[PDB]
Amino acid sequence: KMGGLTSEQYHSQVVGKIGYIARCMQTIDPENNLKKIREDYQDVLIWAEKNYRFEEILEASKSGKCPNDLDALSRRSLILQELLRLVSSISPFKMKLDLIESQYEKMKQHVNLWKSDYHVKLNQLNQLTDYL
Amino acid sequence: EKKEKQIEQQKKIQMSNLMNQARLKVLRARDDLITDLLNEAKQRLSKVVKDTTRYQVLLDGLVLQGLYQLLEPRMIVRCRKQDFPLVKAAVQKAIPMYKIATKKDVDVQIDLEAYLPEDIAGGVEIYNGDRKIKVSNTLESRLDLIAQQMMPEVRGALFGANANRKFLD
Amino acid sequence: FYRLKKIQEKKKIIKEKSEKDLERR
Amino acid sequence: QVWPVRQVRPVTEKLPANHPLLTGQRVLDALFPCVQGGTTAIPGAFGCGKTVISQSLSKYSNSDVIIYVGCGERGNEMSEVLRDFPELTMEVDGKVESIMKRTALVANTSNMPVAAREASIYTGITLSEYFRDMGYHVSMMADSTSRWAEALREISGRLAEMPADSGYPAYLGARLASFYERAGRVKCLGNPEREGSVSIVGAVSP
Amino acid sequence: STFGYVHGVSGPVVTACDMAGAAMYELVRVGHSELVGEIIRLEGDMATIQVYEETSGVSVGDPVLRTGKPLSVELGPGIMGAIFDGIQRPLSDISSQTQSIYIPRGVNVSALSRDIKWEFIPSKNLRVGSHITGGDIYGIVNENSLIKHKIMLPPRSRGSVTYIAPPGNYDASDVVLELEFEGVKEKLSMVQVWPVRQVRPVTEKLPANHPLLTGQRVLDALFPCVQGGTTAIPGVISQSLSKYSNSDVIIYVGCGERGNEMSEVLRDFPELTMEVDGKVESIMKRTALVANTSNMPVAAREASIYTGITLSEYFRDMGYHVSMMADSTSRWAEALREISGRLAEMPADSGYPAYLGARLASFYERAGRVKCLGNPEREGSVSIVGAVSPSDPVTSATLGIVQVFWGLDKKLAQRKHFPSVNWLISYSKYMRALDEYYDKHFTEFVPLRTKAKEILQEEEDLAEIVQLVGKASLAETDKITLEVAKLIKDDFLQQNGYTPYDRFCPFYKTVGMLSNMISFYDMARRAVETTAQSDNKITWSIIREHMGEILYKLSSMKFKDPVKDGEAKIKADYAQLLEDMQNAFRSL
Amino acid sequence: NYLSQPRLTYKTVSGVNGPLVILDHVKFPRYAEIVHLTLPDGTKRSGQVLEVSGSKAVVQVFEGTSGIDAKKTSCEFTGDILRTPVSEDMLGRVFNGSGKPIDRGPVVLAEDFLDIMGQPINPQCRIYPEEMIQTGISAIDGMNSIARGQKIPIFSAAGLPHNEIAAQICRQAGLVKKENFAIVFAAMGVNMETARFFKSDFEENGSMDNVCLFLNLANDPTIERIITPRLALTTAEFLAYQCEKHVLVILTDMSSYAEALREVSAAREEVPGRRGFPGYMYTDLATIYERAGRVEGRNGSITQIPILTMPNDDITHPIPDLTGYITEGQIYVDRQLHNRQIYPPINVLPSLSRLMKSAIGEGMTRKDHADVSNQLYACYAIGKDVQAMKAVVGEEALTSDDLLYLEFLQKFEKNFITQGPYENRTVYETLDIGWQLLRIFPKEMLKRIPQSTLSEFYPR
Amino acid sequence: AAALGSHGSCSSEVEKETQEKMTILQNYFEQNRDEVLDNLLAFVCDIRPEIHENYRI
Ligand SMILES: Nc1ncnc2c1ncn2[C@@H]1O[C@H](COP(=O)(O)OP(=O)(O)O)[C@@H](O)[C@H]1O
Ligand SMILES: [Mg+2]
Repeated sequence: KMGGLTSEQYHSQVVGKIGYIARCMQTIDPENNLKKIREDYQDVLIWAEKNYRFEEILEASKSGKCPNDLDALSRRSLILQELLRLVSSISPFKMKLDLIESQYEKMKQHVNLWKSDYHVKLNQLNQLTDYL
Repeated sequence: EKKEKQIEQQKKIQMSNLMNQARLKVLRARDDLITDLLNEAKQRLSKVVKDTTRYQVLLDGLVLQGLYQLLEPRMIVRCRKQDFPLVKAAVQKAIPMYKIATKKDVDVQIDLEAYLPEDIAGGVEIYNGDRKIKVSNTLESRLDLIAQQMMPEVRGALFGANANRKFLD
Repeated sequence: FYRLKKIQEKKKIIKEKSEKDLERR
Repeated sequence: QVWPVRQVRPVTEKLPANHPLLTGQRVLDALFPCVQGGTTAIPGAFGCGKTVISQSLSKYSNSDVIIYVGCGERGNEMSEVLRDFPELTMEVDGKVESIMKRTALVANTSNMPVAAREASIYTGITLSEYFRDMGYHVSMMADSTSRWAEALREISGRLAEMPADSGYPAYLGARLASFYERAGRVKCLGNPEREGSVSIVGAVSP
Repeated sequence: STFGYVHGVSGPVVTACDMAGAAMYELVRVGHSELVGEIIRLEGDMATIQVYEETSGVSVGDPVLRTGKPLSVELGPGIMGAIFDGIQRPLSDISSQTQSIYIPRGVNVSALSRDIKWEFIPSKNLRVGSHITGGDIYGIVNENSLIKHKIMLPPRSRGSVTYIAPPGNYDASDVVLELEFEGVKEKLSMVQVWPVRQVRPVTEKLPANHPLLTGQRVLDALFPCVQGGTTAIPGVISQSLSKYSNSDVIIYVGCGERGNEMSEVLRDFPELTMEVDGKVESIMKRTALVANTSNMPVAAREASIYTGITLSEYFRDMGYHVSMMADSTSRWAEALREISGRLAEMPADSGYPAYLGARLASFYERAGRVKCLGNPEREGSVSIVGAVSPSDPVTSATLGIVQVFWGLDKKLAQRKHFPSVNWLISYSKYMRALDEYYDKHFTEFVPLRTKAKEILQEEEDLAEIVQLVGKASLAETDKITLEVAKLIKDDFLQQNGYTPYDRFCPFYKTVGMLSNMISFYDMARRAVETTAQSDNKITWSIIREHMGEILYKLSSMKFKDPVKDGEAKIKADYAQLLEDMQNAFRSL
Repeated sequence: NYLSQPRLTYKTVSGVNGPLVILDHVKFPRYAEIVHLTLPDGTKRSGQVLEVSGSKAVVQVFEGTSGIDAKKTSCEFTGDILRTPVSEDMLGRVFNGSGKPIDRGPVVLAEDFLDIMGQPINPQCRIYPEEMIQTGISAIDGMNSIARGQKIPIFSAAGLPHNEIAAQICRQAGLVKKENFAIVFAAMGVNMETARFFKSDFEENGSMDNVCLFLNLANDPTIERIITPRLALTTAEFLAYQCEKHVLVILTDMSSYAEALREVSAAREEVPGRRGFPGYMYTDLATIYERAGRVEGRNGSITQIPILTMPNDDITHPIPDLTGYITEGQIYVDRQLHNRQIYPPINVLPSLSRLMKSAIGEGMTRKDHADVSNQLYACYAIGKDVQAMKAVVGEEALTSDDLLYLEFLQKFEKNFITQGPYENRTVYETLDIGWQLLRIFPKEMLKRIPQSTLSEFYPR
Repeated sequence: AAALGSHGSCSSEVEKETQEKMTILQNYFEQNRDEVLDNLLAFVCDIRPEIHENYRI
C-alpha cells in the first residue's frame, strides 16, 4: 500500500506521469527553444524523447533508477500543465521566452499552485474560451 | 511574532520531512544489500545442482523428507525433467527407509506427463494420490524457508549488534 | 430469549448428525 | 467500462474538504454547515421532512452531478422527482437548462425485492465515484439507509446467523462504515491532475 | 490407558480421547509441555478438560497424561510469607530458579520447599504402640517467631504408631512418623495434601460470639462483625485488619485483581510491622498471599478462592483464628459465566450459570468458629470478608448467605466522605450474639448504638421535607437533631484512614467518642424541651452561642492518638469534656 | 533451532462463512497456527486457526473471505503461531493493521521475532509506579493524576474531542520538575481525517523519529483489528523491556476492536454475553490492558492510554463497563461540557485515577496536593447539587452559602477546567489556580483540609 | 533570511550523513557477506528428514 495504491498501481502511475510530463513539454516547446525548463525537468525527460517501452520504464521505477515519488512527480507535472494551459489559452498571440520563463519561475516558487489566483485567472480565460 | 512563529513552525515541518526521507534511504540501502545476498545464495545453490554427486545426496533427502510429511498410502512425485534419473534413484532409496520408519506400506509414482519448469533451480514437489494436498520441496522453497527464519542472525552477522539492546530475555 | 432458542436448535442438529453418524459405525 | 460495485475506485490521494455544500436552507447553511466531500446523517420519525430536504438539496445545491438513491422507500417519492426535474431549470451561459441533464436516479421501492436494496446502495456510490474521477463535485442522496440495514436483517435471519443488537447482523457497523468512507475530496487517478469529490447525505428511519 | 491423546482444542477447553478410566475433576497434564488441566465432562472414552495455562500451539495427537488426583494443595511448613499463584505455584521461587521476570508455560516447582531444613519437636507423650486419629497433633515445627506450626495427622489417616522421629532438623521429604492399621502401613512427612474442593472436617461448629475489631468506627459501631463471621463489602480495610485485628493469621486472595494494584499489595505488605511481646515484627511472618491478576487464565481465577479457603481451614485446624480476604467474588463469578458459556450450558439471570448461588454458598459456609478434629482439645476459626463489585445476580445471591453486608454510598464517595459506607442499606445479623460480650465488657454501648441509629434515621426523613419547605418550619428539637446528626456524620462516622491518630480507632476510643455525643444530644434537647411553654425559650442558636468551646472539643475528640496517649489519658480527657458539658448546661 | 521441514499445502477447503474458512484432511492440526491462503486469481490472504478437531480446522481470515472458493483456493500451513519481527528501527515508521509498511520504506529487518501474545510477567517481579506524569492538563494533573506505568482509558462518545485530548497529552507529557517518551500509536476503525490529524500532529511537533504508527482505517478489513493492539503492544514491550525506553501506548478506539470480536464470535455461533458480545470479552480485553507498567531490574516502562467511543453515552455498556474492572481509572469526556464549548470537556466527577494517591504530595509534587484535590471535588459535587435544586425553586430560595457554591461552580469550569489546546500548565500552576477558587469560601467551609494546610496556603 | 539559509545548511548535513551511513553499511556488508552465505547454504544442504512427534503406529 504505497500512498493509498497497490504497488502495481503506484509504479504504473509513475510511468504515466513520466509520459505525461514529456507530452506537456513537447506541446509547450516543439522546438527545444526553452532550455531552462528542459534542464529543470531533465531527470524525467531523459526517459522520453529516447526510444523505450512502458514495461522497461516500469522496471526502472521498481528499481528506483528513474524518479518514483508521486508527491514530487505530481508537483512537477502540475507546473507544466498550468503553464501549458496559459500557452494554449493565448492561442493566436505569443508571449516572449523571458516572460514565459518568468511565469514558470513564479509558478515553481508558489506554495500551492492549485489554490493560486493564477489558477483562478486561467479558469476564467478557459470559461470564456469554451463558450467562444 | 505570529508571522515569526509560523516561520518557526514551517522550519520544523520542512526539516522533519528531510529527516524522514534520510532514514528511509539508509533502510532501503540495507534491504537492497540483503536482497543481493539472497541472490548470491541462489547462485551458490545453482552450482550444487550441477555437481551431480552432491545433487543426488540432496535429492535423496528432498524426496524422503516430503514422504514423511504426507504419510499417504499412495503419493506422486513431480520433478524437473532434466533430473528424472536422479529423482527416480532417490525414490527407490526412499521407499525402504519409509517402510522401516513408518511401518506402513506405500506406492510412490513419478510424473512423466508433467514437470517442474526449467526455471526452477531443482528439487521436487510431492502430492497426495488425488493431488488435493502437496508438500513443496524445491531448492527455492528451502532457500526462502531458511533465509526468513535466519533474519535476526544475518542482521547481527552483517551489520553488528544494536548497542541499546541491554537484554535478550 | 431468541438467542437461547437457536442455540438449542444448533445443539439438536449436532446431536442428530452425531447419532446418525453412529448408525455408520 | 465495467466495475465491481463492492470495490472502492482508486485515487491518487484523499484531501481535506475546504468549501461548503450550500443547501439553500437558512438552518443547515448557517447553523450546521456541510462540505463538498462531507458525510451527513438525517435521522427522524415519519413525516419530519427527510425526503423534502433530500429533494431540496438535489434541486438547489452547488454540485456538478446528483446521484439520487431511493432504496426501500415510496414509488410516488420517485415519481415526484421524475415529474419535477425536467420542468425546473438552472442557468448556464445566459441560457436555461433542465436539472435532469445533471441527475441520475436509482429506484428500488418499498415493495420491490428486499435483497436488491443492498445492490441499490453500492450501484449509486459506484456511479458517484465514476463522475468524481472525471473531476466533478458529486452529491449522493440515500433516502433511507435503515431500509438497507433492515434488508440485511432478513437475509441474515434466513441464513440463521446469530444477531447483535435488536436482530441486526454483527457486521452492520462495518457495512455502514465502509460505505461512508467512499465519500471525500480527491486527487483523481491518471495524469491531467484534476480534483473532484463525493458528498454523501444518508437519511435514517429509526 | 494412563495417557489419552488431544482430539480437539478451542481456547482453554481441550477434548481428549482414550480417556476411558478418567474421573470427574481428575487433573491431567496436556501437551509436550505438560500444561495442567482439570476434567469437567465425560462421554464414552472421551473427556473434556479445562486447561489452567495458555493452550496456543497445542496439537491434535498431543499426549494427555492422566494423573490420579483432583486439584489439591500442599499443606505444611513454609506457607508463611509465601506468594502463590491461584493454583499454588510459588511466585518467589519461580522468580529465583528461572532468573527471569517471566513465568514459563508448564513450569513445575513444588509449592513447599524440599531443600529447607525445619526444626521438629514430637509431642513427647506419644510412644511406639500409641493409638492416634485424624487431626491429632504429633509434633511442632518452629517455622517462625510468631507461628508454631503444629504437625497433625491427616484427616482420614488413623492407626497405631510404629515409629516417631527424635527432636532435630528435617527436610519436608523426611519421614517423621510411621503408623499401622489392619496390617497396612503409612510413612508420613511434615507435608500433607488436600483437595481444594472438599471441606476440611471438624468435631463441632460453634456459635460466633467475640468481635472482630476493624480500625473503622462505622464498622465497629453500627455494623459489628465477629470471629468466624461472613461479610460482604464494596470493591482501607485490607491493611487495617492485617496490621490491627484480633486474628492470628491473614490470608489475602487477589482474585482477578488489577496488575498495578496487586503489585501494590505485594510491595506494601512485607514492609508492614506489628508489635508483639514488646518487640516489633513484620506482619509477613503471619500472612500468606494468593495473587491472580486479571490477564491470568480463567480456570486459575476460579481455583484461587478454593486455594485460599483451604489454606485458611488448615490454620483453623491448628487452633488459630484466621482472617480471609477475597478481593472480588464478582471477578470470580465472571469466570463461572465464561466457563459456563464455553461449555454451552443454559444460563439463568444475566448469563450466569443457574448454580451460581450454590457455588457462592459452598464457599461462604466454610467460615465459622469450630472445635477441631483429633485429640488435643482446641478451638479455631475462619472469618471471611468478600468484596463485591456490581440489583445484580452476584449481590443478590450473596445477600441470601452472608450475616453482614456493608453497602457503598456514591453521595458519600463523591462528597469525599470516608469510609463511604451507607448506614441505612447496610446490616449486621450478629448483634444479638455480641450483646452478651458488650454486656460483659462495656454495658453502656448497646444504648449508644441504638440511639445513634435512631438519630441517623430520624434526620433522613427531615432531610426529605426540608427540600420542599426550605428549613423555616422546623422545630428547635428537630434542628438539634439535624445538627447533631451532622456531628455524628463528620466527627464519628467520618474517619481519615492515613493519619496516625485514626489509622486504627480502638473500641475504648470508639465508645468514648459516641458516649459524649449522645450525652450532648440528651442535654441539648432537654434544654430546648424544658423551655417550651415559657417566655425564655432555648434555641439551637442560643446553645451554639453559649457552648462553642464544647462543640469545638466534641468535634476535636477524634484527634486523640492511641499510640501517643494511653487508655487512662484518653478516658480522662473525654470525661473532663463530659464535665465541661454538664457545667456549661448548668451555667445556661 | 528452526522449522527446517517443509510446509503442507491443502486445496481441501470445505466451507466458507463470514470471516471463517473451514478445512478438512489437515494433518495433526495446531491451535492458533498461521495459514497463508492463495486465491484462484493469485491474491494472497492470511489467517489463524481458531479451533481444531480431528482432521478439521477453522481459520479466521484477516483480509476477509470475498473471492474464496471450495476447489481452487489453497492454504499453506506455516507450522507455527504468529510471531512479529521487531527492532528499534520501527520508531519513525508507519505500518498498517497487519504490520506491513505504508511509508514506502522496506519491511522490518528483525532484531528478533516475538510471539504477539507476549509472555506472562511474574507478579513478584513488577514494580509499583510512583513517578507522576505531568500531562499539562489541570483536570488531569490536579484531580485525576497519572503515574508513569499506569493503565488509564479515556471514555468518550461520538462527536466529542477525545482525539484532541489524546494529541495534547502526547505533545505535553513529561515528569514533574521540583526523560521523554517513545510513542506507540494504534488505530482500529478510524476515519481518514482522524489518521491524518494524528500523523500531522506528530510531524507538526517535529518528533516523528520517536513514534511508531499502526493504522487500520474504517475501509481496511475488520478482522485485522484482532491483531492490531497485539502488534502495537509487542513492539512496546521490546522497546521498554529490552531497549530500556519509556513508552506511551495509545489505542484509539477499543469500541471498534470489541465489534471485530463480536463478528468472529457471532460467526462461530458461540454462547453470547451482554449485547451479543463474546462471553470471554473480559478475559480477552485483559490480555491487552495488563501489558503495561514496570519490572524489577530493567530501566524502561509502558504507560497505556486506551480510548473508547461509548455507544448512546451509556457508561454501563459492556465495553466501558468491563474496561473499568481492568484499568486503573478512567478520564470521562462529557457532552454537556462540550455543548457549552468548554475544552477539555472532562467531567471530574465520573473520572478517576486509582494510582494518584501515592504519586502526589510531599517530596513528589507539593504537600497540599492531596487536600486541594479532595476539597475542589467536594465543592464541585455540592455546587452541582445546588444547581440541580435551583432550577426547581429559583434563586430567591438559595442562601448566601448556596450562592458561594454556585459561584465556585462557574469559576471552576471557566478557569480550572477550561484551558485551550496548546496551553500547558504545571502541577504548580494547576494547584495555585485551584487555591484561587478555594479562597471563594471562608476557612470554616473547607472541611476536607486540615488546619496546617489552611494555615500555610490560604493566606497567600 | 536566516530561516531560508538554515534549510540549505540542514539539507547539506543530512545529505552528507546519509552518504556516510550508506558508506558504512556497504563496508560492514562486504567484510561479512561470504561468512553469512557459507552458513546459509550449510543450513539449506543439511536436510535431516523427520516424522511428526504425534505419529503413532
Ligand atoms: N421543508 C418543507 N417545507 C414544506 N413542507 C414540508 C417540508 N418538509 C416536509 N414537509 C411536508 O411534510 C411531508 C412529509 O415529508 P417527508 O420528506 O416525506 O417526510 P419523511 O421523513 O417521512 O420522508 C411533505 O410531503 C410535506 O407535506
Ligand atoms: Mg422518506
